[PDB]
Amino acid sequence: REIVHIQAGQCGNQIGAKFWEVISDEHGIDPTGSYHGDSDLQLERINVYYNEATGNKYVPRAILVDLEPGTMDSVRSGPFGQIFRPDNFVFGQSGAGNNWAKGHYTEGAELVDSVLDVVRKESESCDCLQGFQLTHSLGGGTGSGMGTLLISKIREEYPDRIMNTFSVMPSPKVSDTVVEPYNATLSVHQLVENTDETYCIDNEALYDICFRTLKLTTPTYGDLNHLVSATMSGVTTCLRFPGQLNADLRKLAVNMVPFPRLHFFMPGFAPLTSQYRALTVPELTQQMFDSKNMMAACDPRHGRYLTVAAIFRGRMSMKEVDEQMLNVQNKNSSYFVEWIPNNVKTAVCDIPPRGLKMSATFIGNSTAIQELFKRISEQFTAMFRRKAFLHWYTGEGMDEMEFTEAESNMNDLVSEYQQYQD
Amino acid sequence: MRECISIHVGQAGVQIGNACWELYCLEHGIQPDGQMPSDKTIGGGDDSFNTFFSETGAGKHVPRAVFVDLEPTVIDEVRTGTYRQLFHPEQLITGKEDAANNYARGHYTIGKEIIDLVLDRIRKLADQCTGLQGFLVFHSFGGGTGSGFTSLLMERLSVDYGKKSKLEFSIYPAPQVSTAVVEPYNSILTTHTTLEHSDCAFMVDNEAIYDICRRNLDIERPTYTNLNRLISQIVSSITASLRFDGALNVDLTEFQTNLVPYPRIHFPLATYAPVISAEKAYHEQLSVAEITNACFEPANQMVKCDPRHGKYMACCLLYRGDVVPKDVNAAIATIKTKRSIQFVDWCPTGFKVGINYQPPTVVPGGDLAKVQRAVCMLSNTTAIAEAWARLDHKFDLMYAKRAFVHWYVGEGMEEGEFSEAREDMAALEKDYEEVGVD
Amino acid sequence: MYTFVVRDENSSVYAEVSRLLLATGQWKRLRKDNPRFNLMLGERNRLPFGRLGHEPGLVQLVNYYRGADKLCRKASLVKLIKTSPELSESCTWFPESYVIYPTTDEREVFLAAYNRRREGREGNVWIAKSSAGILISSEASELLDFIDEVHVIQKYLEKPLLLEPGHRKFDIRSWVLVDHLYNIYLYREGVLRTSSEPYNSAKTCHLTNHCIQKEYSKNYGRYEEGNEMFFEEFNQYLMDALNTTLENSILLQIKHIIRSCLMCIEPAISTKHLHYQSFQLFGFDFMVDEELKVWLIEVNGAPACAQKLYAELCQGIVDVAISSVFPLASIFIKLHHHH
Amino acid sequence: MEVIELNKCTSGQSFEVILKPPSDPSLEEIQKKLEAAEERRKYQEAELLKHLAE
Ligand SMILES: Nc1nc2c(ncn2[C@@H]2O[C@H](COP(=O)(O)OP(=O)(O)OP(=O)(O)O)[C@@H](O)[C@H]2O)c(=O)[nH]1
Ligand SMILES: Nc1ncnc2c1ncn2[C@@H]1O[C@H](COP(=O)(O)OP(=O)(O)CP(=O)(O)O)[C@@H](O)[C@H]1O
Ligand SMILES: Nc1nc2c(ncn2[C@@H]2O[C@H](COP(=O)(O)OP(=O)(O)O)[C@@H](O)[C@H]2O)c(=O)[nH]1
Ligand SMILES: [Ca+2]
Ligand SMILES: [Ca+2]
Ligand SMILES: [Mg+2]
Ligand SMILES: [Mg+2]
Ligand SMILES: [Mg+2]
Repeated sequence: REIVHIQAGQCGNQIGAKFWEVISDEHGIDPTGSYHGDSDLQLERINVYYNEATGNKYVPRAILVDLEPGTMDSVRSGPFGQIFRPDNFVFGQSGAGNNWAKGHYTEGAELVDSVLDVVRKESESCDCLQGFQLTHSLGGGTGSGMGTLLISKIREEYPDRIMNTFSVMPSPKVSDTVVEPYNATLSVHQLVENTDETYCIDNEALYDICFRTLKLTTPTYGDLNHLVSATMSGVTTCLRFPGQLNADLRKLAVNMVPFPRLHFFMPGFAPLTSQYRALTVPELTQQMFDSKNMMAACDPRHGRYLTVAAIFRGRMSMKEVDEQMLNVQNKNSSYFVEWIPNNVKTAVCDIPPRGLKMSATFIGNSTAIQELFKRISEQFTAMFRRKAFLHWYTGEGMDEMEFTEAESNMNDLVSEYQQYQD
Repeated sequence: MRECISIHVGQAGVQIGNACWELYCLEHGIQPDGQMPSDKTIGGGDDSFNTFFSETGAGKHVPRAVFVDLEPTVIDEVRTGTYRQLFHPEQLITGKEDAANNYARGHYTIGKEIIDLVLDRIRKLADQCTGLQGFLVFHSFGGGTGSGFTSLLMERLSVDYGKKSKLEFSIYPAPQVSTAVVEPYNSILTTHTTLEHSDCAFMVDNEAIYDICRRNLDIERPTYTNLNRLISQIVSSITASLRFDGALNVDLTEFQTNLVPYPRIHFPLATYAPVISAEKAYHEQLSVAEITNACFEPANQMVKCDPRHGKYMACCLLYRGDVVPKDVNAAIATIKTKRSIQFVDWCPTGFKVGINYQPPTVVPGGDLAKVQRAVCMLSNTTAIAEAWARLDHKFDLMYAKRAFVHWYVGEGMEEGEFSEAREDMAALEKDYEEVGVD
Repeated sequence: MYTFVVRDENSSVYAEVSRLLLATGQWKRLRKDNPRFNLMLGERNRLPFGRLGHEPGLVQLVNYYRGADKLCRKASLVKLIKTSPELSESCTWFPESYVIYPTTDEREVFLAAYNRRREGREGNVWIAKSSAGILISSEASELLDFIDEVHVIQKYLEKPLLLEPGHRKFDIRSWVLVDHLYNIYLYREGVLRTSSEPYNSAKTCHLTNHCIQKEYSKNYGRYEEGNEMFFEEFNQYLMDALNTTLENSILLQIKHIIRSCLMCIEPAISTKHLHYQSFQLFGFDFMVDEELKVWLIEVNGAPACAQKLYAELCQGIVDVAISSVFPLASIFIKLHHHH
Repeated sequence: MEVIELNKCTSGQSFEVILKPPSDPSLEEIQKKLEAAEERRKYQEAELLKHLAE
């Protein structure tokens, strides 16, 4: 069951590149695409993310999209840049100027058909296509605007496939332009309709973790992307290695999404150290559920968990893992909705991530995620009430009505979460 | 001699069936390549074991079994396993995309694409039968294929084999090893559409098997292999009468006659003893009275429940090993004066006993130790309705909010089928309470 | 940190137990419908025993014994005493009772013994009652003609022990706690629910119920506060009046009756090998005749304690019944027996 | 305590001990429901493609 990966825009490609660098190491694939591993568990499910070519080369099933050549030239010149299929580099020249309208309606529309031809070529040779996973940010123009355009057209051609995304949420703490709330609000509505699973990665949380926890006074995007790499590897562990729980995108969605629109997840990772000490299973569990280890910048105690997916990696006592997971739920049962029995599923993988004897990845569908949408909505309204900066968008054909609707759409999403929190 | 065809559906059904047929071969002396030296009639025969095995001109004994799964990974292991030579490819049916723990996906969407293929492969085995008795269907409640495709297969089997009996071996969902949050949905959906099509169903609660493995075998974190080896022992004790010479439960019809006075109430409680860990260097062999008394301890039942707070409608004792009728009656008399065993007023307070002298067979290197005598009790007690109550309660909690219901409607299933199936379970619980309580 | 739920708001005994558990700082109460609990203070009617003991990693305890109603129902108790060989048809401490359904049923058997009392000169006053209004008549026709308008007709103790001064009736209430191990603990403190009206053998002075005394009795609370006499005072009276002790004259028979009843049903209700554990507080009610003989009147499955004893008893429930299963960081008399 | 119907053979024996005496839809209908479910699927997908077309 193959997965087709897509990374669009600056953020999507810089994070997408680190993702392939991380999992390529975990599966024993070198920069040239040759396998040099010592465990058959590395190759048992290598097909989910890699294509097998001539000479026993493993080529990532990845499509690199952007309206500017800048970031993609960086990837092609990066460490694992040579591993990507050259034909899968689809890029324009104008750029999107951090403008959702440019990526979704003008500049992006001109290039989207080229991307769909590569997606179709990758899908045609798939024995059993699970679906797609997209990495992108919501505050820019290409990943946000054209990314959601791709999602809509991909759904039209592949309506019976799962759509998964890693979506980086903008934050004034780590901001490039003032229009990011506009772009994020327009994109969130697209994700509410056209994705089955979206990992909400908040640049605010990534910054706080680098600053407060990792002790990085001046965090860079590279430092933020290191957290996303480790998180993306953890959330996809059940897809890349043999297992029983959440082993594919659909079964994951069936376990995690009780209502179609409430499919935005809080990812968490443990440990997060600044390092040679062994971490006990009780410690992994406490940190994994600690708000300080999650990437959405939302307090789980301000809401309730609809569903939870836990993944432990490394050689450890699976009996002790079961005990610790049961202790978390039984000691804090008030934070798990009681009308979804046994809503916490736990998976264990023998192969740990690089540089760690054992780790833990947290995937939570909590109603506290509304705090993230409320935040974006407040910032959006602060400018929209004065129609500030709208000319950048009306100049591309958009009408104010479309902004009013996106605003109302997200306030509905917030109300829907608040409904199930009581 | 009348043949029986086994049908394994989904991961649970396939892997459990894989364990049972392995155990069958060890019991009948059939080697992995299908050869059976003790069988002197080459290429044919109407022996008791021929109810489960056909014979080729080359002397191969082939199980009268069919394996069905919507994804190929689990049945592929059978294609390349120790007993790959037993089966031929026509018996192993695999799709490419599974039901994703979605009953509606296994019943309507994907099931409709393969239902005619499975029935055709079943027809090929039925055509080799001179007097087909019926079918034994293995599957889980929680899986999308085990629950969804089984109910479609059970419907069609009633259409194509209206006069044949059908027995179920159903795996009841347990969170300690469950893989989906919606398993309560699938459990009730499949029970609703399958109830009228099953003559006798043996439920096995993974919770009970799990604790029995941890408690009596000293397995810290039991795996499916641990669970299935123990399950195949119970399944073997239940089918032994069909595969060996005897007079009790000699055909599928007799299971319904002896255990099911009421058609809807066709879920007998299975209790097995003793379960001894093979890691213990020596263990005091248990007597007839000791193992018969263990048939009334909830800790040994396939489903945790309290038979003391219910009433019995039937009761069969299946002994394997060094057992003589005199010892059984002595044990029964003692237990009757020390146990709470209430029968329904319209049923005799008695026990149908069957004894097979061959003691239980254990897989070499497995976890179960060899014992001189074992027993499996099949008691139709109203107490087993506690499992329905548990299941129906979890169903109510989620369905009140319509949680996950969109996954089923998205496959063409209507929301009304949910309440229709729940109402059927509500009536089922009411039937049990009428028969069991005053 | 242990967890518990409350599913019976009308429980005055466990409302105090709930208050004590919280005060320990190591018990956290949950919503009444939360499954991840260690302890359930369940409801009286239709407690879902079938849903208990199915929570991985949770030792679950409930404050009721499934099947204990066999002992705490008028008709159930009679049937259990007549049919169980342990108690036998011949029972020296239980009044001759019969189960009569309104127009199995024991009408004809009740009249046979009634006829012998009419045949040979003997006291023929009986009392009719049910679990749901009582009639004390010496004519069988009045009793039966009253039930039509399930009941139990038993012999009325015509020669009861009468306290002086007063010449009045009374009954003895004993509180018995049975833990998960089926240890039988008899609370050292009992209460005599007395009648403030003199006994007239020719219904306020015959029924010792607290509600009847507080509403229908004219001399309510004259002799003792709230028509409740505790053992210390009663024991002194027995010494001053009858030259005996409460232990010798009454307490021996009470402990005997308590053991016999609870040991009888033990095989049916024990949770020794069960996936969940049970304990329960019982309220036994006794009648003492002028011969200093004790008679069992009924057993209560959801009893209320006396005002002065709520603190001591509820604390004892936590000690031996709750903390024994869930340890934190004697006022009972253990009635030993063969398990 | 009555034992009845004792049957013996080389591999074992059976009997009954008594302690006390007492005191379908056609293939047509199935095809309709299966094809009916597929219809609701197609109608839902058609509405999605109509929504995406707008
Ligand atoms: N006892 C036992 N239970 C199993 C086994 N395999 C799966 N299960 C149980 O079956 C339930 C899930 O159903 P599956 O059989 O795995 O799913 P399926 O029938 O293949 O259907 P799909 O959803 O299409 O995969 C879970 O509750 C598991 O605990 C097994 O080998 N032994
Ligand atoms: N057989 C008998 N002989 C003498 N007196 C009797 C009797 N049966 C009942 N009584 C008296 O009548 C009253 C009946 O009490 P009973 O227990 O039957 O009713 P009840 O259940 O409403 C009160 P409780 O539940 O607190 O015991 C008692 O107070 C007792 O004094
Ligand atoms: N975590 C992370 N966030 C980024 C990175 N680059 C840009 N962003 C965020 O993404 C938003 C800008 O979108 P960008 O991807 O640059 O626009 P695009 O190239 O037109 O799609 C801002 O909110 C940035 O904070 C990166 O490398 N890592
Ligand atoms: Ca242009
Ligand atoms: Ca032969
Ligand atoms: Mg940028
Ligand atoms: Mg499966
Ligand atoms: Mg009462």
